[PDB]
Amino acid sequence: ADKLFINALKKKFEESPEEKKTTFYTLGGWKQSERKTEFVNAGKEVAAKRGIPQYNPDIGTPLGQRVLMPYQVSTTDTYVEGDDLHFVNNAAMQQMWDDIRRTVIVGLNHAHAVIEKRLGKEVTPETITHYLETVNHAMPGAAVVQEHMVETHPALVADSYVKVFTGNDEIADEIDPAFVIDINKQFPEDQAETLKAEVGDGIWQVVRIPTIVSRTCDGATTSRWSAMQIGMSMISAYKQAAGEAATGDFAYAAKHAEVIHMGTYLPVRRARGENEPGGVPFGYLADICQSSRVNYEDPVRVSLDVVATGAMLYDQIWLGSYMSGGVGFTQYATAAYTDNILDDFTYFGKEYVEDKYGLCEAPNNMDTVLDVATEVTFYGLEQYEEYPALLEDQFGGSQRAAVVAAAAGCSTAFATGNAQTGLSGWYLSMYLHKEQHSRLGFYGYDLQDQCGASNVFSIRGDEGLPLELRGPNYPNYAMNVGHQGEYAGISQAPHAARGDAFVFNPLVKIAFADDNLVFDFTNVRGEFAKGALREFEPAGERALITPA
Amino acid sequence: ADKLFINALKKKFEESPEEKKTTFYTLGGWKQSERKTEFVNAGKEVAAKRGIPQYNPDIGTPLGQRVLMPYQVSTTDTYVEGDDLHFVNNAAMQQMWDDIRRTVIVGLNHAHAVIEKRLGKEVTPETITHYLETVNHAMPGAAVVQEHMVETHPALVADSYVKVFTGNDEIADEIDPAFVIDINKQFPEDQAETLKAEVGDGIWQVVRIPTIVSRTCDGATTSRWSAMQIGMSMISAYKQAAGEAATGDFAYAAKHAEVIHMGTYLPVRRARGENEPGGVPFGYLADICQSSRVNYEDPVRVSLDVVATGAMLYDQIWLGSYMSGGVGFTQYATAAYTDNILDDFTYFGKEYVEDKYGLCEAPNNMDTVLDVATEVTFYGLEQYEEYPALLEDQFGGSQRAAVVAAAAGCSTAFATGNAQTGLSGWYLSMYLHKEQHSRLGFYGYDLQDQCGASNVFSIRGDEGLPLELRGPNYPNYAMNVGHQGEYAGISQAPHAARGDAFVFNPLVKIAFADDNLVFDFTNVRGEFAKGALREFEPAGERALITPA
Amino acid sequence: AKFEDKVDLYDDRGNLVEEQVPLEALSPLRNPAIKSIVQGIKRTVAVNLEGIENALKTAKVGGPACKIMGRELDLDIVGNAESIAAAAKEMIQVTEDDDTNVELLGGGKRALVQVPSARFDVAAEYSAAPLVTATAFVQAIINEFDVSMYDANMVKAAVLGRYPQSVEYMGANIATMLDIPQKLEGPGYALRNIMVNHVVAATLKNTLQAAALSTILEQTAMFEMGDAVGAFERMHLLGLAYQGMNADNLVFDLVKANGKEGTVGSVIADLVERALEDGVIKVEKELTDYKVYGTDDLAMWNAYAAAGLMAATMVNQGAARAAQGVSSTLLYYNDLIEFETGLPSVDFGKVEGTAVGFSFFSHSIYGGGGPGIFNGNHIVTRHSKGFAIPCVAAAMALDAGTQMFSPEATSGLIKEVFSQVDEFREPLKYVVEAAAEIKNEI
Amino acid sequence: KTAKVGGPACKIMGRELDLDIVGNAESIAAAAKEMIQVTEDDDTNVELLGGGKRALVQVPSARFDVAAEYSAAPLVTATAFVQAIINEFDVSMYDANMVKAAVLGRYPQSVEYMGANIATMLDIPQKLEGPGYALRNIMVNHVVAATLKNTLQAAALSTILEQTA
Amino acid sequence: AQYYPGTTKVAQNRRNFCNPEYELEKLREISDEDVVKILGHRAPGEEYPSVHPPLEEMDEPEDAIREMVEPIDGAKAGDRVRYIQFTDSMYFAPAQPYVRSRAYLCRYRGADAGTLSGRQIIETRERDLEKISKELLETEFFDPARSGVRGKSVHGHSLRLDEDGMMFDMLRRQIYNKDTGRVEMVKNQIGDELDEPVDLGEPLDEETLMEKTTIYRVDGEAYRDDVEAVEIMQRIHVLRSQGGFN
Ligand code: F43
Ligand SMILES: C[C@@H](OP(=O)(O)O)[C@H](NC(=O)/C=C/CCCCSSCCS(=O)(=O)O)C(=O)O
Ligand SMILES: [Mg+2]
Ligand SMILES: [Mg+2]
Ligand SMILES: [Mg+2]
Ligand SMILES: [Mg+2]
Ligand SMILES: [Mg+2]
Ligand SMILES: [Mg+2]
Ligand SMILES: [Zn+2]
Repeated sequence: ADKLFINALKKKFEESPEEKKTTFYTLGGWKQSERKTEFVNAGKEVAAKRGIPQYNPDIGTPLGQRVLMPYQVSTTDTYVEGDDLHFVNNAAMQQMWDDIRRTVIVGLNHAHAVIEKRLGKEVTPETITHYLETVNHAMPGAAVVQEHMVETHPALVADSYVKVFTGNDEIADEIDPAFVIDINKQFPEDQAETLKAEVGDGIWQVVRIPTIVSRTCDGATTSRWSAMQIGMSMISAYKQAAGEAATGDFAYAAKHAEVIHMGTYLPVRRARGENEPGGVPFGYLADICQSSRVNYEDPVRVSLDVVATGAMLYDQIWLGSYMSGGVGFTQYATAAYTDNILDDFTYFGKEYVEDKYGLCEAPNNMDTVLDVATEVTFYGLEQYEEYPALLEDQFGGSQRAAVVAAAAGCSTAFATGNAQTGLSGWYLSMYLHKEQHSRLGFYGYDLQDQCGASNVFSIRGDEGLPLELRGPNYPNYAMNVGHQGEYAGISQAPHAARGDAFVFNPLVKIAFADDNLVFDFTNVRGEFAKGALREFEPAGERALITPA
Repeated sequence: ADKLFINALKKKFEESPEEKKTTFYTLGGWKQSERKTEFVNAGKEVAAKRGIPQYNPDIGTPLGQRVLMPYQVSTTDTYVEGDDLHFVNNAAMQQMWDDIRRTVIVGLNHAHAVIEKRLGKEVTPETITHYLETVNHAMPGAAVVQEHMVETHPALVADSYVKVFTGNDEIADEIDPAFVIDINKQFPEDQAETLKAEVGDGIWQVVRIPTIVSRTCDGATTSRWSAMQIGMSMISAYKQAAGEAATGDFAYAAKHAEVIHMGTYLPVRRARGENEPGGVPFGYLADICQSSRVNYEDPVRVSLDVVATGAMLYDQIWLGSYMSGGVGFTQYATAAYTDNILDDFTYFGKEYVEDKYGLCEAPNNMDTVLDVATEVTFYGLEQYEEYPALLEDQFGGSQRAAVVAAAAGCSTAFATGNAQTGLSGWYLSMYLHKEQHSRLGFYGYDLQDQCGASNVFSIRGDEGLPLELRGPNYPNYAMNVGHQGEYAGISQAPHAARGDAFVFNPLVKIAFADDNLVFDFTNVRGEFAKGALREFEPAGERALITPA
Repeated sequence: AKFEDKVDLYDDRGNLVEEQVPLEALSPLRNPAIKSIVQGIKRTVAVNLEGIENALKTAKVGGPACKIMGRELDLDIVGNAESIAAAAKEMIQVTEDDDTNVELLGGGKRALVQVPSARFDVAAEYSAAPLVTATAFVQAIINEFDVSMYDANMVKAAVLGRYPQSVEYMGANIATMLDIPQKLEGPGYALRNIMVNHVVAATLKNTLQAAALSTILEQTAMFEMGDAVGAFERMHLLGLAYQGMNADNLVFDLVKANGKEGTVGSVIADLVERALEDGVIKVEKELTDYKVYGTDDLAMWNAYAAAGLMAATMVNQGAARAAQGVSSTLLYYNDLIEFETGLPSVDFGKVEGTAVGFSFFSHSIYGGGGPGIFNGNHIVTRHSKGFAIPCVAAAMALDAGTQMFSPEATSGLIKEVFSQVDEFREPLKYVVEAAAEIKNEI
Repeated sequence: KTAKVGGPACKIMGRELDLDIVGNAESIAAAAKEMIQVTEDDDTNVELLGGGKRALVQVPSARFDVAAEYSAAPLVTATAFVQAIINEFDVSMYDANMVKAAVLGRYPQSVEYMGANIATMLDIPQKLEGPGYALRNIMVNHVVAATLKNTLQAAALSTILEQTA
Repeated sequence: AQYYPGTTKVAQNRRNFCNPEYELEKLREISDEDVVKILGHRAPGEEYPSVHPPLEEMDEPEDAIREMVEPIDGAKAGDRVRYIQFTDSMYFAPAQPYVRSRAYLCRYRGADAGTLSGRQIIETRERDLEKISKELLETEFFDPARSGVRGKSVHGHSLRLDEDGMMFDMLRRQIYNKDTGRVEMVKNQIGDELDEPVDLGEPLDEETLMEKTTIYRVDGEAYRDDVEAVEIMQRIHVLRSQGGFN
């Protein structure tokens, strides 16, 4: 059958994708593009309004001496200019990040113990449900105890709420389903039994603070905001004195002893608090993406939905804004989630491994890394050499390095069932690719790549870690595009081939199994398309409090 | 003439302001309030649409057993319920913080040295204008060198731009005036001469990145995004190779050697990067406020516009959200910018000082601290005792302590011309107030207050600092409401009485003298009223990219 | 001697040990036992061999609720502890007869490790203790079981956690009384970032020894921070002696006189009587039925008032056998004494201020917690320069079981290992002995 | 003399203090040495350079064997010079905080000693990328300056500090 | 001990509340059962819940300080730590927030007292808390119109009185009976309805409020005219200032 990228290449160019020559310089530059033309017109309107020049197509070099391409968002039939995938222009991408940044998971297990032991009071499904009606009033920023409080406008904060989950079916089934992430409904039966066994009789809150607050403030706000309003709702629903010594144990539990941040804080050169992208480990990113609980019969679809989640967050928002800015890094990321290119390569590798070894049944060793990562690296590279339109599509070496090595590293982990030999296959792919084409990525692309083989299995202080625990703050990974989202995909790959319900943290997996999110985490690439088409509705906007 | 708060007390309550008795419990609770009624209805609508209970006026205790008051925004004739002054419900308050967070000051001094001495090219006003045209295309997120770049939509990022200033009038006048903050146009003559003397022949950029990016990301994004696009524009405008060794000197200059952040980064317990509220020192906050260049005839107006800037940012957004959250701290801050109360107290103290000493005439010593701060403390406290409506208005002791001590500390510094003795008068105020009424503030209000007298003039490592250099990260100040914005007013007070153009950084002062900002920093209290009325138009919205 | 003051030193039963010791013999800069304690605290690590084994067997590594399915490794670490510990020790030591100690506890479920002092004399700071210990145990476990290159990274995760993705050793199965250098609120703060529950657990809840260890650590940090240099030095040394070292048996005798029926106010009255009897304070002025006291020695008044503050904590929270009211004692002992006398309270108001915020952040929704989770580096309790946290240590030593976040809950690993060390457990005894030894060298 | 304290371009008008510190460098240095030392004749060194414009200060080793880390060097130095400057001129209680600012900068509002007029080859412990990294946070130009650009000696000093870390 | 400077009635009342030798005037009689009901921590005839076992059952190591300090009775028993909280009107209630915490730590053993503008709390072991609470409720610490027992929703210290002379209470826990001239407690301190109300007696008339108040006000005795008490506050400020410097 056609390679999976052929439909997209036929849409991009007039030539068939195998054709070797074209013509350039006749398209009228920016005037070929609907989107560029909208930008030129907007630039002139902005500059007049504010009295300062702004976007001008005659500054610098003239874009569009070649075709300015559409991109197919992979797994969709949506084709858009790449500007519609820039995070600034795509409200689904912004919301995906806000939904992560404004979430925290907070236990009720120490809290319920403080109530039974220090206060000497009972906890039951009934007193939990009362507590959850109270905290769902308080959490968006409304009052429960003092007189003369002034509050947030409910409609500005309609995306903030608190749910719970537990492995104890009999407590879960008895609370108002309005408040419960129901593991049995949300997960197929095998995955539900694994998750309920991990959670056991623990009861956990998933707290989402308002998107308008997260945007005004930062990620480190989230666990504090959550704890203030859990603390108020504990006082109101359990009849404490409104501020006694025991109140401090609820605060320490909700802020530190039974909190799970999405991201941990960063070192001073890149200083940031909790719940910022650099603190999110790759294992968590894979668990936030919900493809695993929908697409589990297709480990390649689960893995590549994780790569799309991570490439957009880590490369476009984190590296391309928090850590840089400007035009930024849209197409370093879109290479991993458009034109079905990574999908073609990775489905090739999956078939290779399923035929040769069977999924997860290759030895977990360097012989398997050498076999699978080299075979899938040469397949992907051969496609750029057989299809000159594919090479002109993924025109930057770094894009090609990330895509070919993601397919090689994922397929290696589909063979071994272990992410660490997957990571070794990613690095081997880079070294083979560099020698095949006498280039790899941008000037600084392979800092991690050359440290890479040696640090995969090291045990030393700031070198050794399973891939699932690494993240954007692992030292070698802290700077460069075209790696972090792909590493999240590799972390997912052996778990998806094994049928595991989660990669690194079961609580995180359950916490995003929730259709009350604004972004739909079960279909990340579908959401990116919806945002690109201007059809996604984000939270956080101020229209209600601004003039008509 | 009447005390300046009388009109407001006559608006709030049916009784005359001196009347000791009233009747409660007859107002229908929340039904007395237009805003609570809007909230009840919106909570019903939110909960029905999403399937989770939200705002409910019957959870916890029933607001409005007493009058839910309007508040006059001081210096205005706008009266609003306090919920309209919560930062979540007030787009002017959110934009004030976005305009600070998204600003950096970046010299061109080292950069022009690199171009002359390393690249061997000339800099003149003309080459500076070409560079400014180029950076005003690139800074909002648009390309100047590469082919096939995808860019931000210019209308989503219309608030981002770069201007410059210099103390050389003839050089300022040669650069295109679209790009120039004209010191002589924005500042009265004497202040303009002071500011141009400080800047000299130095040339500085004021860079503002897009509010939509600041909101998506964080304050530590600002100097990075600025430097990326300065770097691209130096490449394009001075014909560099696009990435050569000298490119890294422009990066180190723009990111480190000649950058001025609005805020410095914070320690790990409260981890945050640069350009977050806790890093903004009090002298910079007084400089950001632009009342000094407009209201210079009236040092009380200048000082209390700085107290409003700081009480909102430091107590409502910083302490009440970044550092806690929930319903938060609206009225802890509104006590310092409503009902003309702090104005009444501080005009009294200014007049007392005028008469006894003359502004700036008093000896800079403890005798002056004891005279002025005691006299003004007793004045303020007598007002609450003479007017039962005033005490029921500023019903929390912390609100009263902050307002009386701000008037006492500002008045002391109007006498001495020195903010340190002003600060000692703030602490003495708290000690007198505590013994007068046998109460001060909330449980934790006077941690800094009891450390306070001893640390005013200490010289030890983490104790000794001139008030202008202190901020929300000075150790004793790092936790509690009702101090930080008032300290920014005390830091402004002696400089407004002296007629100094700035309090701590002349670059920061100039950098906000710009009507291209979205918030009008010359009239902070006026803008808070406009936002409360839902009449302020913020930047950053996603309407253009979301469904109609 | 730079100062002429002498003090009498006692044991924790109130018996005299040594009379007329020069004040500087208690200085952290001179006392060799405080040097040993501080170098001990920098170099000692608790290793939880059982916890490493269990984390490997379940693949639960990297922090709370984290687990990597398919990565499980079942290794008989505790049953081979002796061999693992010996192989770790040969990598940890510098030479064979140096001061490295590696000692199994709990049937090999735990190890006390003291990394050799010499590694610290050529280090900038103190992180060599956990980092040298961690790698030596990761390498000794890999070598004991010949763990493969493919699986060894799980041993590293079980020992040291999610570092370096996380800044801290998140999920580690080792523990130290110090915390990482990046968490200091300022430079010079490391000896202050030691949980109060860790000091109470190391001293086995002996009230005087907990207060001594806490004071030694706090006032030694005051030297490192520069606060005790120049004008302030004597004030800090006298605080150390009288509040933490029971100099002249002042704390002890106040507690004895007020323990059966006393309150904070009765302790105050006794301390003001004692300060007058000793000439530390004198009536300066008579107002109407009210004596205004003055002093010609503010450092000594501050020290006497500090001893009274400690005694008041012991009386007040000792009578409740509940630590929470220490925040109230630290506030109202100092508020009452300034209106009782006309003189400044302990640390010139900074204990009272620390106590106002400590009270709020131990009885409110916003942060903090119970007394035992504070420390001198905590934002709420950093403000007094050594005169508040030792009282919190005494109070948690006297708590009979009212805390959820008790030393049993937060500091069990620390208690098993660090209470083994005689100078950490009974510092009052070793510092006073060393002071008596060097008494003629000052 | 200019009230330029607290970091780049910062100034507090009205706070200027005109003190002849360089002309009295010997008395100030000796008074700071007496606070900095532990005992007379220990390994404390305070040496004037550049006719009193600079001082080389080596804080006694003994203060580090009773410290967790290395910040006692700048903190003990800074406070002994702040107190010696105040005592030399009898700076008043009201003005002395400007001496503090001119020495140590905007600390503690800033985490670093931002605008300080003292310098070390080490940087603050908070800036370490990982535990154990302090001997790595020494600028290459500082190594090359201290070794007077002798190629082998700069390579040696850098390797000693790297491999010791 | 001298407690407090000053030559006003307010000063002398501050010293009398602090002085354990001063006999607090008893104004009203309340039964033990009714103190327990107003506290709201346990029901009549419910045994004291424990947070830990009795001290005697613990077998503790030798500690000289523990040996010297006698535990209060509820500490020996292992009782929960519970609280009582009061709000005092700035319209001349007899006790006020710092007066309470200062007095409690001179009068009562084993006490965690907290002061705020709108509420003041003591937490201690439950059986001892019931003994101290009887004294806080039956004596001139308390006026049933100008002071309120309130564990939450404390607003009213700074509010105008209603037409009966009662302080505002969002939850109306104390109701003035026009037919008796007496106040009844109708709810416990957290706001739950009592089965039967508790007699709290008659509010103090204005003369006796003025005699017994510890707040300074322009319309009572002004603090600025108690020049000796201001002098000691100012002294404190100046001495802490100079001590912090050198
Ligand atoms: C539960 C606490 C203890 C705690 O840690 N925080 C609370 C409650 C918290 C909640 C109350 C929201 C709610 O009702 O659900 C919030 C808004 C913080 C948040 N979580 O959003 C808050 N306080 Ni409080 N808190 C305030 C105040 C106060 C004053 C109120 C005295 C009075 O007589 O009314 C007193 C402290 C004092 O006595 O000085 C106070 C206490 C308390 N404060 C007592 C509850 C008091 C009561 O039972 O009624 N606050 C104030 O004094 C004014 C500003 C006000 C803050 C809201 C705003 O700034 O708009 C609010 C700030
Ligand atoms: C103290 C510390 O919290 P931690 O102990 O959990 O680290 C720190 N939190 C804070 O400093 C909290 C400051 C903001 C909230 C308190 C401001 S005082 S205004 C409320 C008074 S009252 O209305 O409740 O009486 C943090 O880093 O989160
Ligand atoms: Mg949906
Ligand atoms: Mg949808
Ligand atoms: Mg007069
Ligand atoms: Mg305008
Ligand atoms: Mg007499
Ligand atoms: Mg009776
Ligand atoms: Zn943001």
